[PDB]
Parts: sequence; C-alpha cells; structure tokens
Amino acid sequence: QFTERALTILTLAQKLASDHQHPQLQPIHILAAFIETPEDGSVPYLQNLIEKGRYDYDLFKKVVNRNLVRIPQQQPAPAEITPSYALGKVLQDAAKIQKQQKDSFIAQDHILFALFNDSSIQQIFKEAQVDIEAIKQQALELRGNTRIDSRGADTNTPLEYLSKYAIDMTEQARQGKLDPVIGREEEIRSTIRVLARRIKSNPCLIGEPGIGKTAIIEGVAQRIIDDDVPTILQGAKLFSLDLAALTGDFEERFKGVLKEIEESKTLIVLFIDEIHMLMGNAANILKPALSRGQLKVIGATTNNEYRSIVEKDGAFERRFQKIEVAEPSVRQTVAILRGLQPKYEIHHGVRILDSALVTAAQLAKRYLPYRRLPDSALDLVDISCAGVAVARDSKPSMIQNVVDSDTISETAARLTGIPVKKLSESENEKLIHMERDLSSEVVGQMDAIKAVSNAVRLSRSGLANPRQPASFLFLGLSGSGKTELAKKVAGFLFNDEDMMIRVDCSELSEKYAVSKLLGTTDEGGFLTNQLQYKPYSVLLFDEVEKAHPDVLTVMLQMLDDGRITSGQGKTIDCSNCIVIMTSNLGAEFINSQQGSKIQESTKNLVMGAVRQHFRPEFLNRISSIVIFNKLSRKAIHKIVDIRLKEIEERFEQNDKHYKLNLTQEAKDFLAKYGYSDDMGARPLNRLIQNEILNKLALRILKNEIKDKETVNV
Amino acid sequence: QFTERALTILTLAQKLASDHQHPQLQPIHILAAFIETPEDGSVPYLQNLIEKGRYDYDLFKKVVNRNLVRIPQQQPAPAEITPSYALGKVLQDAAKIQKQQKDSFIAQDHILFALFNDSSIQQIFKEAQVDIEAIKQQALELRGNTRIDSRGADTNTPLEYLSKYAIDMTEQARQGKLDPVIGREEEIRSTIRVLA
Amino acid sequence: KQQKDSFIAQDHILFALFNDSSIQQIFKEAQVDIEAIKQQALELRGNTRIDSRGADTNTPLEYLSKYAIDMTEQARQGKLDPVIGREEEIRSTIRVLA
Amino acid sequence: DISCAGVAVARDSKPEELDSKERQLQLIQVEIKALERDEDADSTTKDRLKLARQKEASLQEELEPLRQRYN
Ligand SMILES: Nc1ncnc2c1ncn2[C@@H]1O[C@H](COP(=O)(O)OP(=O)(O)OP(=O)(O)O)[C@@H](O)[C@H]1O
Ligand SMILES: Nc1ncnc2c1ncn2[C@@H]1O[C@H](COP(=O)(O)OP(=O)(O)OP(=O)(O)O)[C@@H](O)[C@H]1O
Repeated sequence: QFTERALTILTLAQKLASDHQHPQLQPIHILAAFIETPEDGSVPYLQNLIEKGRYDYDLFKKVVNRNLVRIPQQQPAPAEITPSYALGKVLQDAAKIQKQQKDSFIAQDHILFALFNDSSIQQIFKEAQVDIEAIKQQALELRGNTRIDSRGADTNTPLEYLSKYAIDMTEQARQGKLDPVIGREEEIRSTIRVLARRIKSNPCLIGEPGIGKTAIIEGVAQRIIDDDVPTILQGAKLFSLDLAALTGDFEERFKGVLKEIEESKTLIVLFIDEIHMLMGNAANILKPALSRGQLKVIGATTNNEYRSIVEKDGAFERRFQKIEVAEPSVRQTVAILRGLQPKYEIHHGVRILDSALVTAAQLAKRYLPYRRLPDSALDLVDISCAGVAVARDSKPSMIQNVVDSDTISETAARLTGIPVKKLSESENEKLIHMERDLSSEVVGQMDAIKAVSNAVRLSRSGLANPRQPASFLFLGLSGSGKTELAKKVAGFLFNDEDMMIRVDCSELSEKYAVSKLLGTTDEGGFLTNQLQYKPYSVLLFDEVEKAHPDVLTVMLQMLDDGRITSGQGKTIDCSNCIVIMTSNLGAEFINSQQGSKIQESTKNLVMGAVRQHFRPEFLNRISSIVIFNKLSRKAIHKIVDIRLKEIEERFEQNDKHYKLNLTQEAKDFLAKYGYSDDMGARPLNRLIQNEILNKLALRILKNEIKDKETVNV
Repeated sequence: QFTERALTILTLAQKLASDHQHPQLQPIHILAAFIETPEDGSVPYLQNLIEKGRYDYDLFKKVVNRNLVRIPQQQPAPAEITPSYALGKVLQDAAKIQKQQKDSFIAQDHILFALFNDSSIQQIFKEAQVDIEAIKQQALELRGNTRIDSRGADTNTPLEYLSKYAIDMTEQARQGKLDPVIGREEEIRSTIRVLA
Repeated sequence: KQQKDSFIAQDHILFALFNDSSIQQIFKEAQVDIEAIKQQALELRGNTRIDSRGADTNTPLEYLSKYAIDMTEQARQGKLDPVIGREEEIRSTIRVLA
Repeated sequence: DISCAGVAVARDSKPEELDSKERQLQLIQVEIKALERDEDADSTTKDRLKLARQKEASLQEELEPLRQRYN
C-alpha cells in the first residue's frame, strides 16, 4: 500500500489540486507532488531515477510547468472532490514494485512505477518516463529498498535513506572543513591496522573523553582522502552515527541504515561514538547483523564506558578490537594547539602568542582535572581568546595577540586564583626555598621537612618512578603536624588547603573496600571521588596505625604505581598525589621525649612497633617515616604567634583593621597555661578566641574598641 | 506606510524604471524589480506565492526585462517621476489583500498583490498574476501571520513564526524598554566570553 | 516485486497461472488473480520468502526460515572454511546422534 | 592478519619508514612556521628556525630514492 509520504506526495498533488484547485485527480498531478521545488530534491526530479536512467525529466519538467497550469478553473468546493479511479486504480495498481525492492508497501517512484502505465503523457513525444526496468532499475539503482511503510520522505532526498543520518567528512575533508590532526598517525595506522582483518576490522578506542576520539576520525578520513587509506580500505569513505531521536520505538529507522549501508557496497565506514548502545532494555540492535562480519565499525570509549556492556557481552570484544587512546603529550597538544591557533584567533578575530599557548599547555595541563589539555588548552584558548577579544569587541583591542600571562594567568585567575604562584616560579625555586618556606609552620621536624622537600624532588625529576606515590607516614601527637603539616604542604605544593584530603582508619575496621567505591552492587565513590574530584592532591589518612587489612591492602596500590583502582574498575593516578599518615604508635616513646629521647634510638624503639603494625612492603614503599617531636618555646611561642600572625586574616584583614596588642607574658601565657604537652596549645587554639576574640568581641560589643582601640591582658 | 522590505523593492522598482530610465511606472515593471536574480533571495521567482500559487517564474523569468527594455526610453527626471495611477494604485491597491489575508501595512506580498491585474503577460496566452488565486493561497504558505506591527523584518514567516514563541528583547533593548541590569557586566563578562 | 521478492516462487508461478490455468468460460473456474493470493501469501510467506535456495513449502509448511537457517548447503555452496583435526573429535559429536 | 595488516599497512600505503619520514617532516615544518611570525628575541628565527632547517636537512634525503623502490 502507499507510503504516508506517498500520501504526502499525494497530499501535494492534491494540495495542488486543492490550492491550484484541480477538480479531479489526473495523471500529471503528482509531478509537482514529486518535485519538491525546481531542485532535484525530489528523487523524481533531476539526480532522479529519470534524468540519468533513461531521459532527462527537467525537459519533461520544463514542459509540465504548463501542464500544471493548464488545469481549468474550479469554484471553492468541488476541486479534486473525486478519488478518480481512472487515476485511483493506482490505489491498487501501485502495488507492482512496492515489495519487489524487498520492502513492505508502495512508494513515490513506486506509485509512479505504475504511473508509467497510468500517469504519463504518452504522445507523439511520449512523456512517460523511465520505461520498462529503468524506473525499477533506477528504483533499485537509486537506493532501492527505498522505503518500508509510511515513514520518511517517500523516496526522500535525491537518493533514498541514510544520507539523512549518513554523515561524511571525507567531503568535509575534500571540502577542507576538517582540522588536520597530529600524532594519532600510526595510532590511526593501528586503527587502520585494525581494518585488514577478515576476522575483525572493527576497532574500539579506549580513553578519556575530549581526547580527540572523534577528531581522530579526521586523520582517519583525512588520510583516507589522502588515499593513505590502503587498497582494501580505499573504497570506503567516512560515515558514522549522529545519534538521532527515534522520533513508538522506531529503531527500524536505525535498522534502516543497516542493510542500506550493507547494500551500499563498502563505499564508506561506520564509526560509533561512545554509548555503543546498551539500552537498559534496544539491547541487540544490529548486533547480530553487526556480528555478521561485514559492516566495518569503529568503537571509542574510556575504560568504564567500555566496561559497561561488553563486560556483559564480550561479543563486542569478540567483534572488536579495543584500542587505548593515550592522552597526548603536552607538546602533542602544543603542536596541534597551533593547528587551530590561526583559526580561533581568526575565529575570535585576534592573534595569539605561542608563549601563552605553550604556557597553558604548560600550566593548565595540571589544573583542569576533568577536561583535557588535548582540548582544555584550546578550551582555555577560546576562553583566552574571547574576553580579551571581548576587551576588543564592543569596545573593551590593540592587544590582539594573546598575552602570554593573563591569557593563562588572568584566565587561571578566572579559572582558580592566586596567580602569583602560578605566575612565574615553576617546579623549581619553590623546592630550594620550600623548607625555609615551610620552616614557617613548626620548626623541628625540619629534616623530615627536608626529607619531604627531598622526597618531593624524589617526586620530581622522574628519577624516582614517575609512576609512584610520595609515601609519607608520620609520627607525633595531636598538634604535631600529622595534626598540621599538610596544611602547608599543598598550600606550598598545590597552593591549597584542600588538596589535603581527610581519611580516618577508625572508620575503617573491616570492609571499607565496600565504601571505597566497591564494584556497584550503593555508590561508594568517595575515595575515587576524592581524586575524581581532585587529581593533584594530598592524601591524609588518620588512625593509620589502626589501618586494617582492607584499607592497607589498597594502600599497597596507593603505595604502588602512583595509580588507584576503583571498585567500578577505574584506575586513577596516585603519582601526582601526596599521601599523609597519622601514626601515634610510639606514643610511649613519643611521651618518653620528655627525656628528649635520642630520636633514632627511640625511633628504632618505635620502629618495631610500626614495624610490627605493618608488613614491610608497606614499609618499603614508604618514602619516609618521622616523629614529630618535642616543641621549644622558640617553636611554641612562634607557632603561637603563627595563628596570632594570621588573626587579621579576616579580621584586621578582610574586616576590622584592628590594631593588635599582646603582652609577651600573655604571648607566654599562651604557652603557659595554654600549651598542652601532648596536644599543644592547639587545644588553647580553640580556646584562643575565648580569652582572645570574645575578650575583644566584648570590647567590640562595648565599642571601647573603635578601630585600633585595643586593650589586652 | 509601505513595508521597508517592500519599499526596498519599491524604490528599487522606482530605481528599476530609472536604470533604463523608463517614461512611466507601468504594470509589468517591478516584475523585474521583484527579482535581483532567480535566487529565492528574490522570492518572486520561486518562493513567490505565485510559482507555488499559480504561475511558476522559471522560464517566466524570461519576459520581465523584455518589456522594460521595450518600454520607450526616457530621460532621468521623468523616470520614476510618475506613479501613473494605473500603477500608482498599487500603492493603495496593495492594501486590498492586507484585509482578505489580514494584514495592516503594505508588504512584499501586497506590493506584489496589487499588481495582480496587468502586471503580467496578459494575452490569450496569459502568463500573469492571478488575483486572489496565488497569494491568499500561498500567503498562508508564505507566513500565515501577515501582521508584522509598525516596525518589522521580512514579512514572509521569518523562521516560521519566530516572533510567535520568543519575544525579542533586543526590541525592548533598541526600544529601551527594560531597566538595565546592574553589576551585571561581570556576568556579561562571562557571557560574551562564554560565547565566542 | 509486488510479492516483494527477488526470486519467483511456487506461489508466483501459480500467480501467473491465474489466467490460462483456469476454466474461464460460461462456468468460470478462473484462478483469483490478485485479491486472494496476496493476503493469503500475506498468510503464506510474504516478503519473507525472498527466494534463492532449493524450494520447500508444500502443504502445511512454507516456513523454516528467519531464525531457521542452515550452513550445510552453504558448505555445499562452499560458503565456509574446511576445518582440520577435530575429525575424531567430531566423530564423537557425530556419534552422539546415534 | 594483523601482521598481514601491518605489512599491508606499510604495504597498504607508504612503508611506515617512508611515512615516518613524511611524519617527522610534517613535525617541525609547521612548527618553524609560527615561530618568526611575531617580534621576538628568543623564540624568533634565531634559535629553532636555524635548528629546524638543518634538522629538516638531516633525514630529508632518503625519501624519493627509497620511494623509487616503489618506482
Ligand atoms: N588531533 C586533533 N586534530 C584536530 N582537531 C582536534 C584534534 N584533537 C582534538 N581536536 C579538536 O577537539 C574538538 C573536539 O574534540 P574531540 O571530541 O575530538 O575529543 P574526543 O576525545 O573525541 O571527545 P568525543 O567523544 O566527542 O570524540 C574539535 O574541535 C576538534 O577539532
Ligand atoms: N606544624 C605546624 N604548622 C602550622 N600550625 C601549627 C603547627 N603545629 C601547630 N600549629 C598550630 O595549630 C593550628 C592548627 O592545628 P591543627 O588543625 O593542625 O590540629 P588538628 O588538625 O586537629 O590535628 P590533630 O588532632 O592531630 O592535632 C595552627 O593554626 C597553628 O596555630
């Protein structure tokens, strides 16, 4: 039976016979119904079955221009009020070729197919078109199996189906639309390598989003239109799915392409983005036909996405090769950064200095966890582009070239902040002065600090395995810098308080591999999240001495490789991560520091304890273990003052401008009552406000303090 | 007042009769002025309500200048000097469909519309402008919402009811109709930034 | 084509037989030309019977297709690969049917 | 088959070694471009432009003769 778009074809010739008020349904109505507009946009028109197959229709278009208009006048009601079986035998008569394309019901050409019998101007110059086979011929010769039922423009587009969802950038290549690619070359060649196998030509590309996985396809196709596509491969061209709404459940449409491209004679390729569809319920789609062994197909993913369906399946695996896409090098970035460098600055009507370009690639490489310098650099760039180009655009211009700095800096400032660190000194002088920097926090443990400052350089220069943590287990008490130190650490290192990340073993006696994010069975993402939020980071564990067989055993991986697996299966870099461990074990021996005990002696004395509490392997990834020992007034009162230093931070700083007085006795009193042997004046610290702030807040309440009015005890 | 878009053609139609310096403004003139070239950038060719309504202009592209070259030549000042109320009515006559099709000003269809009598090949073989037959037909095809207000853009379904689902505030902007938000450019700082 | 087929089956030959295979006379035993065959070919196969094989659908049948498929003919068609070495292995698998 | 590919790959198109040379060619040739584009005392024509033009002259030779094996 007819297509609904044949009905829509019918609609037009009728709508013609409606608007142009033809009193009956005649042979020649359906050409205007056929022709969309003078375009070949109708499968009947020019690229059509007709012109190329046997004779040009544009002629029989050019002439029927009148035939359309030679219809007589009507009055309002009667126009085309009849089905006109003279024409309307095609209601039955069109059933000729409907199935013979291996189909269901009648189509545009196919109703027309019976029209060469029915609808035609068969005359001295016979206007009847492609004659015996030629229609059916060209019905097959153009697409063919051109329609099924009612769905999609009846003999849509110049050809048939696909081309709606068929997307080819070899065009855009040969159209120049495509970005040149870099450095995925033999990677492509490996993808290319995928392609020869009678067993599996079908790749899958594992790796981070935004890495270029689709942009990969460029060079794929680019080298294809370069005819770096090899012999077998040359015949194919670019095609890949642009996921269409099915518009009940129309995957038949998406089934449509399948044999279509299958019939299409290997002229193209199939690439598939990411969800290679696992529906929660459509399940096998194309999969068996996909499993047939024709139908070249490309996969791409990152780990867990790959881990989604195929782990069930394995047939994808059975039907594919998975191929990791390595996050490209910074210079891979830097290089292909320059690729659209001219572009985006011209996109943004500006100029660039590679100075920034590398600089972001330098800097930003660390600082966007989620997105990828494989893009984010550029993403910074467009970002870098605009606002300054905006500072050009409506008015805020002479700056056209990207500044190095602000384009990173200000944007980094836009991105995060505290440029001054991110501004100049990179990787290095921080180190030399790190200790003397860190010497701020609490004196003593300086060696450890040095060792830290050492180990962080062990953490650098890649001498120590660039895949490996920085392994730090600390001894002391509350107040002692397991208490503290991390605060400085990333604040020094990552310039943050929160790259420091809190973990308590007391929480974890048994199963926390459960809440580590186990394999979903209810989402334990925390640890993962902790990095998955925060990749360049500092890892504080608490009660580490009580670390239980569970938590410690992943500590091993944490100890290992500078990488962290998940329960969902993702592994996650620990290398750029810093690990921090509360250990109070030798608290005895720590307490013995009353004797100001020979450290190593008491360390050795301690060691056995910790040596007991931990298998060596643990101990033997540990990059150091140190006490946080006895405190000197020298230390103390300064450390005291340290908070006293920063009192202002909101107060005299971001609020009050309060002009500070302290009596040294009080400054000592601080130590005096306040310093706790075991816990320090860290308890008094909590107290401080009481004896300090409220004491002032009192005056604040009073107003005996006006700004700078200050009286203390 | 006439539609600018219409008047854009109209004065260009006055310009049309000026280039060959026609003696008079007469029905078959703007049949050339309606069309820069067959591009739907000139709608009167294909996108015209007639090619879809009645008379396709493809080969009917042929005859328009054929007349305006065969007009008796004139000199500059008498060119576009006259409405020639035979044509000069189209000024007013364009206001006839604005009622049947429900419009207010005089638009590209209307300037076109009025012409539907003699602007043509009117003969035994008449390649011409049907009177109500092409437009009221296809002035719904085109558009369907003829009213464009006192100030408006192309009056032929600009994006298919683009102003009937989304207000333009740049109206009210250009119209100055909303209290400009404040401390908001740093937001905008994002926006424009967000854009490019 | 209206039987929606690449090949011409035993319903299709009879389909043409609807004229000279008939008694079309004063008392007409014709053969129903279009109406009855089609929808009863909509009963019996469909496009489902593309064609290109041996032929099987006599009496109550004309199915064993779609999911039903065989590679034996395909092997006689040489559609597939000569195996090795699982012979006596197959000898078992074979002898299982016994 | 993968080997059969890898050969064909090489055999499929220009022998990796050829395209490897094609590759490294493409590497700096675009790099050297952007360098002098701006007024610089450091990244300008001084350093890498001289570096590349020799570095490009290093492996440029074998290509067409080793392509002449295909000829
Ligand atoms: N090698 C490359 N050559 C050219 N452009 C690239 C390259 N890598 C990335 N891009 C650019 O990155 C943008 C999109 O990145 P892309 O989507 O390819 O990353 P992705 O890992 O493929 O994420 P997706 O899942 O969408 O494929 C495009 O503008 C593209 O031009
Ligand atoms: N090494 C140190 N570096 C910086 N501040 C220190 C240090 N030692 C003591 N302090 C003081 O202690 C304050 C912070 O104490 P902190 O929050 O680190 O204790 P904690 O985090 O509760 O850990 P714990 O329970 O093991 O003591 C600082 O503001 C400072 O005044």
